[PDB]
Amino acid sequence: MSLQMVTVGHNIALIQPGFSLMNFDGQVFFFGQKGWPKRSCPTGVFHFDIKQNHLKLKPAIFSKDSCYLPPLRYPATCSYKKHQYIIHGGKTPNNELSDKIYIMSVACKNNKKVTFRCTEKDLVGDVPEPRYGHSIDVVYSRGKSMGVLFGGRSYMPSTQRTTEKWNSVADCLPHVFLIDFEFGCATSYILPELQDGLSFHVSIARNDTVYILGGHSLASNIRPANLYRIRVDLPLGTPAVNCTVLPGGISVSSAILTQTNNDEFVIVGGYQLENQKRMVCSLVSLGDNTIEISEMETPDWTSDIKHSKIWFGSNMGNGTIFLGIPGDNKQAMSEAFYFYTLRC
Amino acid sequence: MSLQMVTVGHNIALIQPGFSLMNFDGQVFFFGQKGWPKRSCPTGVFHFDIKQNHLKLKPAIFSKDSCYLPPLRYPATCSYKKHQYIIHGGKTPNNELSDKIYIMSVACKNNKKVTFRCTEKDLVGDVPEPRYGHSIDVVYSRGKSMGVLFGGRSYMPSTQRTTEKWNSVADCLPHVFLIDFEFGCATSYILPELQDGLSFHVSIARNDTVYILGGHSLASNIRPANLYRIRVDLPLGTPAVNCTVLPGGISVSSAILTQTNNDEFVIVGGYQLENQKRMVCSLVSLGDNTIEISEMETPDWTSDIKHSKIWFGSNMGNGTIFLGIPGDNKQAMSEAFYFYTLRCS
Amino acid sequence: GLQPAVCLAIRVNTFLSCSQYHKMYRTVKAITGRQIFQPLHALRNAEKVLLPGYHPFEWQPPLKNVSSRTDVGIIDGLSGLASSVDEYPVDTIAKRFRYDSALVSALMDMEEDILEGMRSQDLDDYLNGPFTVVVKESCDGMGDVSEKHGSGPAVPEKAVRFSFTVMRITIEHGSQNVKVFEEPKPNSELCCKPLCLMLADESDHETLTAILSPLIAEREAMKSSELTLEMGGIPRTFKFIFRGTGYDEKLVREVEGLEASGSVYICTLCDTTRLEASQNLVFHSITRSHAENLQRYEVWRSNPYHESVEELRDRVKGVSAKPFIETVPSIDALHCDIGNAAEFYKIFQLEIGEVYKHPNASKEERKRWQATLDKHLRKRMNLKPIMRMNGNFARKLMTQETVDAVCELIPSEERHEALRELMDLYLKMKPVWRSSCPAKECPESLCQYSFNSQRFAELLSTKFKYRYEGKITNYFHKTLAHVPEIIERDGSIGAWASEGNESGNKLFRRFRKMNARQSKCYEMEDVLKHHWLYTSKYLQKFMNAHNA
Amino acid sequence: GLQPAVCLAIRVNTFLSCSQYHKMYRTVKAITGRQIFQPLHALRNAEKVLLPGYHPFEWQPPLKNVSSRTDVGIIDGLSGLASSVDEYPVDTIAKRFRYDSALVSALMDMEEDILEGMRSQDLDDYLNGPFTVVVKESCDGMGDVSEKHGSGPAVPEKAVRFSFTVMRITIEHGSQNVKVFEEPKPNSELCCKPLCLMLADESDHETLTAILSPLIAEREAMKSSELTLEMGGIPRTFKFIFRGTGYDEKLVREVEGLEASGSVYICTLCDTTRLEASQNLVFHSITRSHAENLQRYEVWRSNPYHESVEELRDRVKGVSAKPFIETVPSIDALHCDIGNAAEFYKIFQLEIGEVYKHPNASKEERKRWQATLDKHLRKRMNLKPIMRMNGNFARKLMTQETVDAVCELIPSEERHEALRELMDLYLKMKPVWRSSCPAKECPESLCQYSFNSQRFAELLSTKFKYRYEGKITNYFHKTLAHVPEIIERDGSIGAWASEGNESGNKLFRRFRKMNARQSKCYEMEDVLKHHWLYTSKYLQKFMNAHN
DNA sequence: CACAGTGATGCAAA
DNA sequence: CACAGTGATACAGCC
DNA sequence: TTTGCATCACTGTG
DNA sequence: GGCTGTATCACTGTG
Ligand SMILES: [Ca+2]
Ligand SMILES: [Ca+2]
Ligand SMILES: [Zn+2]
Ligand SMILES: [Zn+2]
Repeated sequence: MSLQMVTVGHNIALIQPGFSLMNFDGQVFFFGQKGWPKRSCPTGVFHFDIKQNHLKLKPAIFSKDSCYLPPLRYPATCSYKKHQYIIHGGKTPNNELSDKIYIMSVACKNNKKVTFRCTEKDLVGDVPEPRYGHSIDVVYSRGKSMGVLFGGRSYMPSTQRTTEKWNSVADCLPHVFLIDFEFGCATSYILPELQDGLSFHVSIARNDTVYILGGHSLASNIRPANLYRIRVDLPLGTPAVNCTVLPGGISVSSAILTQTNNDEFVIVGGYQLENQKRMVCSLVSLGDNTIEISEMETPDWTSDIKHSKIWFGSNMGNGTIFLGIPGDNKQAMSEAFYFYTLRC
Repeated sequence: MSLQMVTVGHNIALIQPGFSLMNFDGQVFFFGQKGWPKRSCPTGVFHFDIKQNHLKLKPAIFSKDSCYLPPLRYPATCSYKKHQYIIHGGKTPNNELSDKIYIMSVACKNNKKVTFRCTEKDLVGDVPEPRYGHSIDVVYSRGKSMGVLFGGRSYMPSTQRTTEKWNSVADCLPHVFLIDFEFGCATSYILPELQDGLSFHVSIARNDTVYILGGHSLASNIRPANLYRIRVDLPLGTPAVNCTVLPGGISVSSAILTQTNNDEFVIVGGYQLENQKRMVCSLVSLGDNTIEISEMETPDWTSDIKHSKIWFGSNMGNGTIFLGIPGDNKQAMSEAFYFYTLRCS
Repeated sequence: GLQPAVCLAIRVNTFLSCSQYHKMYRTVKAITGRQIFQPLHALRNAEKVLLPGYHPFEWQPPLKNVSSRTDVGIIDGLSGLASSVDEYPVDTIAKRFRYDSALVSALMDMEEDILEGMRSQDLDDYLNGPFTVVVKESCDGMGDVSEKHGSGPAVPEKAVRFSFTVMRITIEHGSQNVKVFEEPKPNSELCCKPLCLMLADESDHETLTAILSPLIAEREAMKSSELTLEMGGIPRTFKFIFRGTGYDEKLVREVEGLEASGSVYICTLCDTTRLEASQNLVFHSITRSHAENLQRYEVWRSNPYHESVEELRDRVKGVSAKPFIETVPSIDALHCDIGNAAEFYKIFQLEIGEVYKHPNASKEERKRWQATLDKHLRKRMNLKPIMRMNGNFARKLMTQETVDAVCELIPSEERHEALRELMDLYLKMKPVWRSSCPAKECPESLCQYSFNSQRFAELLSTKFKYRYEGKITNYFHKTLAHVPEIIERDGSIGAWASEGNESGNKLFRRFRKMNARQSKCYEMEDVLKHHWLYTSKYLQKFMNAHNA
Repeated sequence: GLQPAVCLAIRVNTFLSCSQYHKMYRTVKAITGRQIFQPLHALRNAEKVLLPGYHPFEWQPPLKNVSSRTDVGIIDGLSGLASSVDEYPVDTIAKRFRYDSALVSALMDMEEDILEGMRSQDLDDYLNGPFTVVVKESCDGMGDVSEKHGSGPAVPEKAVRFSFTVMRITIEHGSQNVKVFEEPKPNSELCCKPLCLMLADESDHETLTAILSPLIAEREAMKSSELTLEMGGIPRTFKFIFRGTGYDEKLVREVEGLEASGSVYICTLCDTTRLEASQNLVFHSITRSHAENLQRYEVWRSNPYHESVEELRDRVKGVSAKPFIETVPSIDALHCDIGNAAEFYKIFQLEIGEVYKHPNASKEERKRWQATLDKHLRKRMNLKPIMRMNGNFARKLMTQETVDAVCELIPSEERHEALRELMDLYLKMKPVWRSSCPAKECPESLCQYSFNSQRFAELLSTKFKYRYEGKITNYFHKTLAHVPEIIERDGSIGAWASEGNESGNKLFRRFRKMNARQSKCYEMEDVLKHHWLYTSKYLQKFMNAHN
């Protein structure tokens, strides 16, 4: 694991905590800028290009059938297989949550120019409430695909919301939601094995299982070291969902997950306590039924990274993590973060 | 007469009103900067190089025998024929007048690199009091050369100076001083024709006459339109000085005088009243006995020059006047003056 | 003997801090031997009645999502925003009242004025008829607010203030509504009551929305509701009409969902491109509102007609964002004056260089033109050059004497005539969008406004086409197009300007320096309380006790 | 009913303007029916006594070139400077008191203090023996003073202030001098009496000389003379000793004829060069003086020995200008602290990046080191970044907690002990030059100062060699060489510091906008009069009437 | 070791 | 047409 | 019950 | 006759 310093061009101000990175056929794209889209880039989706350890963000245009999405600040993102991306939830710049599913695909690709198609899909049934910090993955079973969505943060319900505590948040219920994208339907399931809500957790999608590890519960203000496995069976009848708690979990909130090789993943960074920052890395290997996590070598963090109070990042899809660190020099200066790239 | 802007380099701030320019064999040099000499140029003299309408000031070094003179702010300077310059009076940066004569010459110049020699000449006899704004010229007669110095402006005497009016000034007496540079002596003469003092006047040096024209008398706060001719005779005995008042003078204070051809001078700049600025130019034609003052064409002044309250300048020795006007804007800015070059054919 | 309320009034009006007042009180007591001034604890006990959260009140029907308690004072402006390390970073110190308590405090301060107006209007002073309080809202963003050392967030060096002013109260007494209170000096800092003080950047949309969402929620809650409050015996009922017109152009653009300042769409009242405005210059109508902005944002997000980016931007005219504050489309008099002054300054610079016959000039010659203009202005009009443009420079620049002084630098004479005509037209039009009652102060000027606007536009298009041909300034467009319509709609432009908030910024700086605790976690609270006390008619009435 | 003097004292010391005081007076009178306070004209009549130009006085022998009148108040600072169009341009506004009149007013305002002091030491109250007073002079140059609109000269955006404070007064009784007054808070703004206010650039020698020449002339007149005044109904005789010490390094270099800013010659007390200072660091003696500088300038101008530029500069030791203000060789106790703090800040930045092991680095890397230091200092010591070092930042930075906080950014442990030793030595040396009476306040620290200085210099030459081999800073040289001798000469360093004038600049800025007419032709005199009133012990005594 | 505030809070004194 | 100062001066009014 | 004074982390002029 | 109140002058600052 190697750490390099990346210099960013003239649109640094467009990168804020909670951004999303997408990978399309080896091309990296950026979504979730700070502030509403400007005239230079109306879409808000940029082409995240790193070359000779320098980062450039050039605008990308949508198609005629597309819908222009707001910049979401903590959405739930998954890859669906042509290769498309599903983004649900999030927080708009006006600080109000979204309950819309957006699907991003590539319409036409030219020489170093890509046009996207963002289609809005409306859910019916027991639709999940608006939330941010949750997780969504895709499960394949018996030749059919479905989506698994877990809990996160949300504002208080409209019947118990007071202005003096307008921005207060509470963990959503630990219900598990199955989403059928082909018909746009959603069904909710209550699992007795899950009792406390979780936010800012990590989800790994095997063929027909979803592993939920890490998290933060606002009810008790703890970061449990619990690992859950959710299995979905999709017969001709109604779907069935089962949950099993497994030993060997880790306590981490807001970790960055990447896929190095087949049946292998790397969890880098996150938080252990409020003032303690998780400086160790974990390696997750999945088998047919059993998985095991372990501690890998700690990358040579620089002096600034160790002593930073906060840090945020995203995955670039090729065994590389793009992670920032505040510079605390926003007074009459243009550089507010000290982004780094980490190779596994 | 053609007027053209000139831009200055990184030592622009060194230029202040009252500076002097000297001409040595076609080279122009600058003396009288603002503030005490810095480490870049200890001497204080510079090479006033103007090329493709751009001004550069490169440092100049004195010689081993030299005296590092203070930056004088309104001295009386004259040429003396090798070719040397005589500087008398002036104000040091500490705002105190000087009573020293400095003779500047060129010691050695190899290739665009001139070294000077400044010698302090002691003055004995009826030594003139410290002053600024006066005039000194050199007269030749019967194979002997002397210098004629006329009155200027000084402070009050030490027995009548009060701290509440410390910086107040008064015009010196209209006495005329003959200075012999070979022996460094001075002799004062009182001429009944000269009754009031004059400061910031113009002196023309003919063979054996000095023409004093223009001026400002502080006693009456007027700018008289009088022309005086001072004729100095140097026989084997005591020198004789006579003064004659002639009609045809002009009223101008702090004018800039230059020489175009043999026996032909041009007067540009100066002030007529406090709020009125002399925008006309005069031509002086010299002769064996008589002189003629005429009005020549008015140069095409720009808008900023016409409306400037004050302006200053000096003579570059080749029918060229280097003048400047203030830029007012001085906060967080490096350009405080705008400089023009005026060519008289 | 002197009462605690009077002592507090003297202290808060004669810019006295508690320490200085303690020194004065101690010395007076020691020398005279009799307690003339009341002590500090007496003053701070007397200051509780004036602050919010003291008087009982009721809302019918009760406000949605707003607590029914009537004992809330200064509360945290973050409104429970999460500060955990996992969530979005928060670097902001904000303190605010509650919008339903500030209003009752203001009304209880104005109780005596309301009763006096009722008596002077020949109405019985016991009516409980529903009053209609008009309140003007202002939001301003100050820069160069130095931060403090110590524990706390890395707060930026900028501040944002949200304030309100009560303008008019009317009571229905039959077939007509009669006035019981009208503010005599609407633009003064004495009547501009602070509501929220935060230390965050005006362009930081996330933080601004997070802090100002609760206030807008309360305001929307109390748009359809009635307030019952006991005012000198009888209980009386109040309604509210909110008119936010104290915002500047940039802030209106940010909060109404419109694009940045530099765009084809210039006006925040109509939907006209810059080229169309330059070609028309006179005839336009107000066709913009908060609801229309919301609908157009929905169209932009949904893209129902399947249009390209350019066609969609034409369809939804500049609304690339979702609005979150409802603002009345109007013109800020102060900033309109400043912008017109800047435009005229540039016109003078161009004219003293003869650009009407020399289309191209070097970059080093325009600086010379500006230097000449600055020198002559200092020489004649006694104006020093300034970096930006402020109101006093505008007032001293838009006089005819300035044009007369400038014309000495213009070689031609037809240019003299053109510039003089332009200045005369502008001075004839200005007192319409600057007076507090044009129908009773400048009626001839108001009536002869369309004619003067047409003449101004014709002169601009004919004798100044070298700068206004395909490009016109936003403030010129607003002034030439929408002023008569805004006057007809409201009653006065200028009584609704940002002057009150701008004047209160000066008080904010003064209080933050020398009337508040210097700690990083108390300064905003102290400044808010002292500012609210300063803007109190009950205390200000004592300082006018000499004449009665 | 209060007295006019008491009302004036309340108004002046509570930072009230005349308009606000009129509002208060009107309201109190209207609401009580009785005139508790006094009107503005009464206060203005009462303020005549406390200003210069009221009390009669005499000088024997009469001062040379100083008028004998005893009724001069605020006078023009230009002193009849020629404003004609032909002369040198004048673009400044100045107002000043006559030095003798100002000192008469200052002495008369502390009449009760002098009498109480002489009663407190078993001396008769009617003694007329020669009182020797010592005065401290400060000149400071402010910046960012906004210019006002209106008719008048295009004045610059800078100001220059001249001030004096009466330090001590002694009377010769028998064979020894007994102190009758010693100022308890010398660095406070409450005793920093102004003398001259001008709107001019500090680095504008022509204007500065033209305006400050009359004051220096008056001081030179006062040096050899004797004042006769009347106190307590008895004639008293006074003599004066002036000491200029509030000057900063730049101003003393500009005004004492020394070369400006950095050069080979670094110290304003001795003739050492930078290389010699970096090689010796502990052993030097004070040699510079005003007369010596005058002689050096005469040598520079005359060039008696016919030397080249370099040899002449070596001979004259950096005196390329003629001095015009006599300043004693001393070290300011505020700018020294600021400079030492800046040097330690740079040391921390270099030590973070391990420059002792890596000789070279890039600009981006140095900026990153500074960013890391700033972030960690904000986290631990609660210090925000600032553009220029100031006193509070210096005081919080020079603590051992700061070194402990920076210790966890330095990887090598061997550097931790070196840095801690350096900070401990610095903190053991600082109170000697910061205290107001080291003999009675830090005797051990004063006694073992040479040992600490030698250890500090050894540490600089051995451990931190990468920055102090061939180059040492002026303030480090002063603090390691001259302080043991300056204290033995004078008595304290902190007492004679620019702190008073710097604090008075804040009052100047406040008054220029809250207690002065907002016109270019009146603001300076208004500020001058109000400042003089604010620094009056007669008025300040009323506020301490409870105790 | 600058010094006079900056205000609310709490406890001792009358 | 911003508005409440910023202070000294001069003149009218009141005890 | 009503006054008076010390305490807390900070300011500004550099 | 002395004391007191008020208007006037060219400017400020927050933009
Ligand atoms: Ca503003
Ligand atoms: Ca200073
Ligand atoms: Zn419009
Ligand atoms: Zn030394």
